[PDB]
Amino acid sequence: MIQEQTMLNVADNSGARRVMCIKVLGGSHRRYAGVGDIIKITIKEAIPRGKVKKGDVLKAVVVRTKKGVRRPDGSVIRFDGNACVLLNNNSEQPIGTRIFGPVTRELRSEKFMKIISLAPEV
Amino acid sequence: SNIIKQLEQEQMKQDVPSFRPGDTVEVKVWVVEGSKKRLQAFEGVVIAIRNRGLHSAFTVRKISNGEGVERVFQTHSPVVDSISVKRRGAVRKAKLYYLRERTGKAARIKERLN
Amino acid sequence: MRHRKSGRQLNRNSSHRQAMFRNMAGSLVRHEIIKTTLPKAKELRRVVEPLITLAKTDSVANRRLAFARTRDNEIVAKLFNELGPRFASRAGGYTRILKCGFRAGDNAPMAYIELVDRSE
Amino acid sequence: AVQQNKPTRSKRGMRRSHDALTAVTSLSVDKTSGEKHLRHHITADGYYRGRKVIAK
Amino acid sequence: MIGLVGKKVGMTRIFTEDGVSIPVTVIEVEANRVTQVKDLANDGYRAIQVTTGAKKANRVTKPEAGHFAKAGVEAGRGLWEFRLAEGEEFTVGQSISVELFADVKKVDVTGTSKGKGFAGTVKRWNFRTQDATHGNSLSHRVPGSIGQNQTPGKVFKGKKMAGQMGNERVTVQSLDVVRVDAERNLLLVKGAVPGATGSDLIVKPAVKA
RNA sequence: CGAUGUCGGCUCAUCACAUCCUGGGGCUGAAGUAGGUCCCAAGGGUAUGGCUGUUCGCCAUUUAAAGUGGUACGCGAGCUGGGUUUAGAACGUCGUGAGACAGUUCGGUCCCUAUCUGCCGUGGGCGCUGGAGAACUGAGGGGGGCUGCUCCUAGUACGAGAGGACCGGAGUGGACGCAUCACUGGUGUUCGGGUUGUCAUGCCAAUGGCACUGCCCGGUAGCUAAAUGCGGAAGAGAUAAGUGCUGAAAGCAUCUAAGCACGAAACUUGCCCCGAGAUGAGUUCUCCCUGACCCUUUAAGGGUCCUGAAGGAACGUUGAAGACGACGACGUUGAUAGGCCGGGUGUGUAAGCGCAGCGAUGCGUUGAGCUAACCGGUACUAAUGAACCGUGAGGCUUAACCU
RNA sequence: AAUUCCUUGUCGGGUAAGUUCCGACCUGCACGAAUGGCGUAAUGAUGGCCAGGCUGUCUCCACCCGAGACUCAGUGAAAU
RNA sequence: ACACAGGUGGUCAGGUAGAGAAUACCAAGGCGCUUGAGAGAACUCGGGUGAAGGAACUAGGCAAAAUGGUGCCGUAACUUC
RNA sequence: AGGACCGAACCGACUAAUGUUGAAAAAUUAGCGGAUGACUUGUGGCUGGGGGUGAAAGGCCAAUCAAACCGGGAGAUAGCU
Repeated sequence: MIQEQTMLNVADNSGARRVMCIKVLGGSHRRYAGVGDIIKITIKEAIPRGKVKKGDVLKAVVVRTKKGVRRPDGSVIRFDGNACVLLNNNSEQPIGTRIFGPVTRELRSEKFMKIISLAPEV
Repeated sequence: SNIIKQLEQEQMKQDVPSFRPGDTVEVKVWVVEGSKKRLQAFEGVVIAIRNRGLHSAFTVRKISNGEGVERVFQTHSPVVDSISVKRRGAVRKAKLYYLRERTGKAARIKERLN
Repeated sequence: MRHRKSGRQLNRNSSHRQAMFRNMAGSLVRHEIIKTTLPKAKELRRVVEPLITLAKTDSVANRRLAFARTRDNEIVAKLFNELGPRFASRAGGYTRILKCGFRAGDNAPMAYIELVDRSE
Repeated sequence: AVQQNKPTRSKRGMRRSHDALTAVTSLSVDKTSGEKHLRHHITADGYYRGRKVIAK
Repeated sequence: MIGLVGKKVGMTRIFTEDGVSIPVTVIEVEANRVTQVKDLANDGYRAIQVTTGAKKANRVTKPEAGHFAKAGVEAGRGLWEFRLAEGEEFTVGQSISVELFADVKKVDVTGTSKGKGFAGTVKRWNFRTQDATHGNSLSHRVPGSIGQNQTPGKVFKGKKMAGQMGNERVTVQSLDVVRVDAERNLLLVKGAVPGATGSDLIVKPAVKA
């Protein structure tokens, strides 16, 4: 499950492709991540003109997990791989202009309505 | 145990169309999301059905659109608008656990040829 | 502990357990009397008592039956020839146990097996 | 380990006094003869509790 | 104020048309028929004795039938005594069933500890365990010392001991009540409760909200 | 020097304090955000990685705190053995040289059947001076106490801008102690199937074993988190500090002397939990036993024949209770357990047969046959009847009762 | 550096962080040509460092088939 | 030391699978051990099967596991050739 | 053609569990280095304690090693427990 050194995919365009977890970012003696949860991230695979540098340390929000979400009743819902969206370290919100897949409706519930306000359908 | 099965006679339902693992059931569903209660569809094959009575999951998976797209319809709970048993499989390993290792034409089930 | 296990242990491996009763069931049909310890005497009955009802019940592959378990072809020299329906007509209770215990200078739970009807 | 000389008989007998709990029950009369027999065990005639168990 | 005795008969999910399955414990009560009220000069306290099972007449003795003689003997599976208020109550013509909570939403459970043979440490108190690779001689399942090294004195009582399970209360301080049905002796409490199908199980009014 | 196994960590706690966070407040170069500091005070709490034996120090990113000490420089009949400190090898400096070097590098086999004390569970015995049986009271002594994020108060006071509140209220997650298999997964050699080699099988078929369950698929019942939940509350009482009111010493002034009301994570209850070897060995309810004779420097005992109540106890038939004992069910006035009948499940549609193919091998009969734990009917089988244990109203004091 | 005590030598690369690795410099207390010099193919129970495979060592351990331990009958010790 | 779980030169080399005295199932032939009945607790030891992560453990992937056969296709730098 | 090279026996005793009044004066278990050679092994013999024998370890030399076993000199000698 998502912890120290875990590699995640980027669900947004032209910033980065693959990025690494360094904190689950929730206080002391903490574990795991879920939909709409913040994570402390490092850039490991960059884009030739992308506006986030290789080896730099930033924040992201998680949008897909293979362990999935158990909050619904009866159905346990899992998602494609382990994917996140990059966050602006000085102006808040996501930095991408396009985001892949339809995503969950739970991404509105705190700070991340920008994600479903773009091309996603749920 | 029979003492809670005497209560299960006030929880389960017996009247169902005949279908087994590897069949298509093409259900119409709401998912209970959005104010206008928009009727939607589910696509895929049955991966679990019977024989736990009340606790028989009735699980369906899309299998041709990548990871996820899997839901539990509980056999008896009123959550479906229509159910249509269309395409028939042919199963001798009916758990369908090879669908966790195969993709495409190798994950497609024998055509029930006579 | 033993939170569901109700199967009888005998010391030694399970294939020895099954082989000892596969032999001693042949001895029981051959001599029609056997005396031995209670764990052996009771577990010997397993998969061979259901062959008494196999004289009366409607069946399929009747000669592959009584040979997929115990796997003996000398018990059928007497079973279904001089032993079957005259005990199925009683429904259960085909054999005695006569538990009396002990051996000469030694404690072991001895039982004395025979049919519920035996000429003297 | 250490043990001084020998265990006192006053404590050793006090540890023997629960070691087997052997009791007198006078035995019961057999249900076919004028003589006593061991509980749930066969008699010298090859009998038990009103029936024959072995041949003589 | 008083409690009720009523066995668990199994576990299930009760369902709603509102789209929640709701896990529950199933209980079936056979009522507790009352054998003594304690009042007037009874050593400075007031109480009620209920009895839950049933005992056969060829097993009941003359002094055992004498313990219930204020209303008559049925006995079986336990006694159970609860503290009572002033009110000058009769013992005869009384009986308690699930209607004791037919308007109460919050309950306190006392299930009693269950058989686990040796029980020991790992299956008892969730103590830590060690892998079998290289060294670690006979020290794979150790209690991290029960006491401490010499200077601070004798064994402290902060760490619990290893041993058999039984006679402990095993409380669950607050559960939700989903259904009561007085003329079916039916009770459905939310989620799981301590004990098993042979266990006897008590429910009492909650002291927390 | 007739031994005490010396580093640090791993693992796990307690006590002391000038309190890091938590509970209560004050002062400020305290708008706010904060930062700083002093008392009342030691109950609940008090970093994850990279380099380092680390002692230290450096670095990356976090927090309700990244507070201080004691403890054989805390834990070798616990874990580790990088360091200390031997035995092998070699290099550098010092000596003509063996040799020396907290010199340097890679390092280097390590004991055992807790006799005694303590502790859980539980037998045997002592105990209430008659026995037996079923239950409760609980004197008293412990446990457990800590939080972010979110929404609302509120982007309101304050503040180029950015930033931003204390008093309170609610929702939900983590940490921590337990619980449970309903749900979700793993397992599952007591159940079905596929399959390499070979044997058994008279031969072939279709079938059962063996080779590490041969290997590989499926798995009922049980068990268990990766699965799912409950819980550490607020009030009440009496107080320190502190807030004070009224009022002297000190015509004033003063929270203190008299008078007198408040008030904290501390104290004590409340929540949770044990407990009558509580020798302070308790009381609640109840059952049952009520004969002569011989003798004495005898109010103490022996000798003879009698004693059978209440209630226990050995062996059965047994149980997801259990190391042996203990403990639940049952014991013909019977369903305790096996067998039988049926309900229940798992596996994958066989055998044979007929159809299609040269054939491997399919398809129709066929969700075929074979098949674990659930739990109703059925005395078919099996629980020996007598017997065995246990005793005769129990010394003294006293209110009362019967006579 | 098998050589540098005095320091984790430094710059480049490797990682978010590199007392360790590779490359480069001379910025050697006492290196250097038989107390031998420079370097390489083959060989290895191979020192170390980078990346991958795959994994119950670890996240977090869970269940399982036997043999002792445990009970009785037989025989039957020691350090102290 | 012992009616010892060890060691000891030579000859034979059966059926099937296999390259094979690797290894397994069967012949000729030998054997089921000169103390047993059990009980179904940890703990200890030999051995198995594992979801989704992954070296994160530790001095160190030790230990364990995927790996592993040869038919054709394919194969860098370096070199004392 | 070959101190090539995989793999048993065969020669070893490197890894980890285990033993160290043991199955044993060093092997019980699975791996590991070498495996027609600077190989191993059955029989017979040769080299002898200031003397042997070592691809030579302060290794080994019949329980004995910076120097084996025995009796005698011998009741060496001890500013000492």
